[PDB]
Amino acid sequence: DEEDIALEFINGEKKDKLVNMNSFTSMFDNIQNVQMDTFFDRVMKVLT
Amino acid sequence: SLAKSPASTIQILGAEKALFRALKTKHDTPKYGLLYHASLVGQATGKNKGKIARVLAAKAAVSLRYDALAEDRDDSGDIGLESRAKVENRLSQLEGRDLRTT
Amino acid sequence: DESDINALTKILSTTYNYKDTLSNSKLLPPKKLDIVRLKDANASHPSHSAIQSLSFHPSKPLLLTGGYDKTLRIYHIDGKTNHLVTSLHLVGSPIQTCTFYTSLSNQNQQNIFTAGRRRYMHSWDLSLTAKIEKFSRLYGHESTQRSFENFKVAHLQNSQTNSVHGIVLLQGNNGWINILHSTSGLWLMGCKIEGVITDFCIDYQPISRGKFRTILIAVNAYGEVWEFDLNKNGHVIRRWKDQGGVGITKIQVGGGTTTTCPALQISKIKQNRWLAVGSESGFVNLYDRNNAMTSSTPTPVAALDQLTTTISNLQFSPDGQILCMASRAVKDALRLVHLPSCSVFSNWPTSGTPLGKVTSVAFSPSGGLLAVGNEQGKVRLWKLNHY
Amino acid sequence: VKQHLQRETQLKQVQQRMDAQRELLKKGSKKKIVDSSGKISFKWKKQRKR
Amino acid sequence: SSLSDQLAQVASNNATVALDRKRRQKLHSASLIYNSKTAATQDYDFIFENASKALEELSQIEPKFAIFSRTLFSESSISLDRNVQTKEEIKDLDNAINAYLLLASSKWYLAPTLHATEWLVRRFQIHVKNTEMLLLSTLNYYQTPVFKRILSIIKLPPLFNCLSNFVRSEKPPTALTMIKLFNDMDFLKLYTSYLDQCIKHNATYTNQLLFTTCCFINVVAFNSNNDEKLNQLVPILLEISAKLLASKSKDCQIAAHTILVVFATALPLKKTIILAAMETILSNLDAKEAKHSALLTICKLFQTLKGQGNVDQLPSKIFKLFDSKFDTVSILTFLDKEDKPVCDKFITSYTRSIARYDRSKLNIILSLLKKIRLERYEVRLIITDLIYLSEILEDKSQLVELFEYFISINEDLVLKCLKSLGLTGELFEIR
Amino acid sequence: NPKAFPLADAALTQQILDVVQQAANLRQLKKGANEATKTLNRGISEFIIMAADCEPIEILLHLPLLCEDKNVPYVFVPSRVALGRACGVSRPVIAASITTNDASAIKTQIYAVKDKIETLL
Amino acid sequence: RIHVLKNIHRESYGGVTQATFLNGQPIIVTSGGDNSLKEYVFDPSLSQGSGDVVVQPPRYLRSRGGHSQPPSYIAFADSQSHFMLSASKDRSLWSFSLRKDAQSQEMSQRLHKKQDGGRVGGSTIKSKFPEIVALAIENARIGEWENIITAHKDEKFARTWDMRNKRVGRWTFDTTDDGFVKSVAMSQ
Amino acid sequence: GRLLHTMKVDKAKKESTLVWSVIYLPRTDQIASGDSTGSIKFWDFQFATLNQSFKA
Repeated sequence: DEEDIALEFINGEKKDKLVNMNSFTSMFDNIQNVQMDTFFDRVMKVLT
Repeated sequence: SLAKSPASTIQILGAEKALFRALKTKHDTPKYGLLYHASLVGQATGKNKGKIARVLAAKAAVSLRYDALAEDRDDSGDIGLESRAKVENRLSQLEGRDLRTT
Repeated sequence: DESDINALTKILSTTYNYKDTLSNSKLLPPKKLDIVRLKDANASHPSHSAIQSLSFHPSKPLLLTGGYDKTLRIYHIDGKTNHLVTSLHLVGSPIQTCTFYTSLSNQNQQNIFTAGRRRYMHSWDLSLTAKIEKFSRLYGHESTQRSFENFKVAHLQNSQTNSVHGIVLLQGNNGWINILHSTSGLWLMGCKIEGVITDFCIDYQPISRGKFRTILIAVNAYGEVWEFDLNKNGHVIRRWKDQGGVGITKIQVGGGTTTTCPALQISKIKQNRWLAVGSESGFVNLYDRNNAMTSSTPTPVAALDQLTTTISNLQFSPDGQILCMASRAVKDALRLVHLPSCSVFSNWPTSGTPLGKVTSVAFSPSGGLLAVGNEQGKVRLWKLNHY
Repeated sequence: VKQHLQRETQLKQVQQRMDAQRELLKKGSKKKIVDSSGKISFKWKKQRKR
Repeated sequence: SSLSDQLAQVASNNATVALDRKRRQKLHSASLIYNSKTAATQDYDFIFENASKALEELSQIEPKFAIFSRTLFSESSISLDRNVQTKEEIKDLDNAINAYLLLASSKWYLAPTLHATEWLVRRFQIHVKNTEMLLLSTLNYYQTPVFKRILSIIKLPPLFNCLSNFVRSEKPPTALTMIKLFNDMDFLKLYTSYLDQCIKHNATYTNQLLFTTCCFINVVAFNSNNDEKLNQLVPILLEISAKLLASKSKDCQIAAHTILVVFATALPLKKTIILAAMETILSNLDAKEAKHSALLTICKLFQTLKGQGNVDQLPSKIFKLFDSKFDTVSILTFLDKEDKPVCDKFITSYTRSIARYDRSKLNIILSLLKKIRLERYEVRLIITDLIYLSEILEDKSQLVELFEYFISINEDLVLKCLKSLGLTGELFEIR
Repeated sequence: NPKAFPLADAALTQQILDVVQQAANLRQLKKGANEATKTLNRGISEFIIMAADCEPIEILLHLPLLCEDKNVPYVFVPSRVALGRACGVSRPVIAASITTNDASAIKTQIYAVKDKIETLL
Repeated sequence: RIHVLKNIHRESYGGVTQATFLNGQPIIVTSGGDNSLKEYVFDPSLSQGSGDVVVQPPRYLRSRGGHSQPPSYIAFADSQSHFMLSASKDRSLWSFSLRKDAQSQEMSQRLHKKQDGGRVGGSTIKSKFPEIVALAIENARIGEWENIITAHKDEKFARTWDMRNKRVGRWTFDTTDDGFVKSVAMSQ
Repeated sequence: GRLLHTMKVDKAKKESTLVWSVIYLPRTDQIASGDSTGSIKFWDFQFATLNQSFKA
């Protein structure tokens, strides 16, 4: 059953977003006077 | 009658004398038209002002034929606002490039 | 100055590699392969035509290749010397599709099923002269089956007894899939779809101890996909529509046991998690069937668009982590996408990998080992070093 | 108005030929289809634009 | 090397000494306020008196500038000439000028500081001798005129070569120019040394940390597909993330949170580096905003983690410290949030840590895995740690109701795990 | 979408997308709402295919207003994504006009489909 | 931790057996068991004001070397008894100098481009040739075209080399009976 | 009023085929249909697809 539990571990994975060369290039126009935790959430919306 | 016209016509809607002389002798047509004095084309600098006059005429044809052809229109500016956000981030991404090498 | 919250400082002081090394990985990294090239599998005995069909054995290290030169060759493969086991030349019967089949009843049948644009099919019984049988009787349904070209081999339970056997599913003319027994050749059932049938596949799903259920999945050209439950009579259970999809040339499930990664024991039969619908445009819709087996207008989890001409092969890796898309129309048209992430690997194939006009492809069920055969008759062999 | 009809159909044909040449010099694979008589044509490869 | 090369070396040594009137005009027309034809004819007492007035405005705005009134802006420092004193007094005054520039890096939006640093430009020649500190302190303001002015007058260093086509040009440097500038490694070591000075003096601020964090995550985005560049890039950016985590400013702490989460989704770091990273995250957490960002960070840092042992129990020390910073009420109010962030592997390691290390509180773990949906391998390892718990101690109402939840949802899996280890009748007799 | 008059059934939209595919191979369609309006105002359209899926459908339904002026057949198909795939582009395409050629290879297919469009008007 | 030079010397012959800073200099002399003596130098910093935190990594300065494994073939390259080609089982072909040891140089293996425009196959990560079994040199036309012809262990074709430029040559010479090369010669 | 489904009987080889008679069977969920080839087909109404054909 060890091959079956290995298949269930590599089966229990979700589609997660990757960083590209041009994912965070649209943060420079709105790093101006926004707060750091709003910026962090702005990053997390891209990462998820 | 503005709503049933294509977006390239909405681009060159003002510059007809330059357009039609540059078509009846095989020259290069104008690119701005009456849409030159829009705020985004004022924000653009160079030949990407002709580029964003093209994208602004496309989005303005979208918003304007939705205006004249909707029935349950809400007078809220939603379509114009999402189109203007599209044009703004397009303009930002072709002002961020620079043809100099670093 | 100093003689001997700082946890990250101290661990960055002590380590040199900043990743997981070898055995604590268990699943693929995205966007970069680890793939080497072995010797070409038919570099021993060259083929005399294109390689239309390519299939690994479920247990033994054997590879079956076959094409329009009507001969089928078995190669005991390894990296060093892929040597020709044997070679059978069926005259006047140019094979399009050939498949190793082994049963769940004893794992001692080992048939080879071959077919091409003829009104008969061959089953070569393997026991190492050759003992082959020729199925040529459609038991009354010969009007709706003018060739045996597109066939697939699958398992089926009797379900009044718990007795499995093999079926071969032929694709017919109107919308038909004529399913017939594998050891006796009798016509069992027939599943008609509407439109123009182009491709189909076989989904298994378990039920209990030693009981499974076989679902045929048959696509239209327009993209509207039937699913026929066939361990009862061949009756429809779901009919959905692919999102987008206008000319659909191929459909393929994976992640569990399909006809290309078969299972040897009746308790190792799994549910195929991914479905993929490859079109005439090069677009491959990819559905995750852990949730989209309900909605009847499901959405794809990603629509891959990387190769631009007609999808003619797509197969899932036996562990279900890599999809191989391939188009037999242009040279070097093969891509390996990494799913769940659906992001195509960027470092293979490069511009100098000798894929050729990729006309068939098969993953091996055990070693992590691609075999890609092209139009000039050359199965090239790669080993995916993650496995 | 009969003469305007002749001039419009003649200009229609010459724009059709000029635009066929323009499509022909773009890109993508294409084969010179010859018909029965000799009115040559161009058929493009079934391949979509990236 | 040729004679012109050796003489270029002695010219770049003697760049600021005025050897004749034409060099003095070339050298003294470099102002930050005025043009050339007025800058060349101002004296020193004029620019000193209005810069002392402007320092007085800046000192009543921010009360730390009085020491620069004592030393750098005193009246003896009109006559204090920079290239006539020794190497020792040169290093004393240029760390003084470094102190000025990193103090007044935050004030650059308001014209008293332009008039105040115009005198360091015109007296001590900090556009050519202390030039890297000037560029690094005012690097946040590339779009605004102030940076256009220092790029108009500056003599550019070797590491700032990517700005070399924006000096004396009517467009400010662009965002991809800032990314191509930060994409070095020698520049990145330079910038992290600057951030160490800024943190060690507690002069970091919100706009600077926004620019720094945006460029760091953009550098990792650019290097995302060169794993050799990413493996080069680990011990610089995670070390500056450690030095950002070890300070008091909540905005620099959640900046380090952003750096850590983008780095961890870019490349899978080690388990021990992720564990030490979350320990350094928890070791200096003070506010609420820092706590919220730290919990989202720990969730993603444990989610981007693959292998044998991804959902093993986080250890004794890190478990006690994590419950010290986030109680179980906080975790349940976090999991109730309807946005539903992905926290499967972290919560799996959390309940395995509870059933290994708490051994008193199990109703909370029933409640939280009623809240979020876990995967099959996760719940299989969870019930196997619960089965080992029921063997190691007698099974009361908490553990029993946990098992009733796990037989009410997917009884087949707890059947299979008891078939792996135990018996149905034996666990009914232990129950 | 209720304001999508004539909407094709599955067999009609199958042959409509097939004639779109082979017109796109023969370089005989103009793909897009602006290009389709240009072919209409020049009067070189055989028929118009539109997609009843554009999320403001009022970016479409103005070329129906000038197909009723120019007595040319028009039809709606359910999905813009499928229309883009059949056109042979990598983008979802909202409308597509099949231009007129008399020496074309698929003249008979074009006529059969435009008759089966104007039978439901 | 400033930098780490990886695989500076072969592990299988001992690793780095000695490394030492020449004192007062930024250069370091390392030497291994692989019959090699290298020097590495620390260039000055690239940052003109900080300097001590932006340390530029060590680069390569001069180095002497020889064969790591005992040679398999030997030939005298010229009648003046000046150079000798020597090919070993670590699959390097060196040209050693009898008159001064600082003229020794490994003959390079960097291939030319193929004549027509076809791609050259082989591996992507490069390795040396198989180890040399025979070689034959007649330097009557030296500097005009290829000069050495060599025969490697268990491969069905000879290679050519150019002794004047000290590289491989544009030709490989196949046997055309599907058999390993056992002997080479070349006309005078 | 818009036609929801279109089902296609097994066409003849050397002549055109016509569907002459169609009835609906409400105890099952089927449509019995006899065509010009002679076959009689039992189409499931929902999913609009064939269950069995007889060449009667």
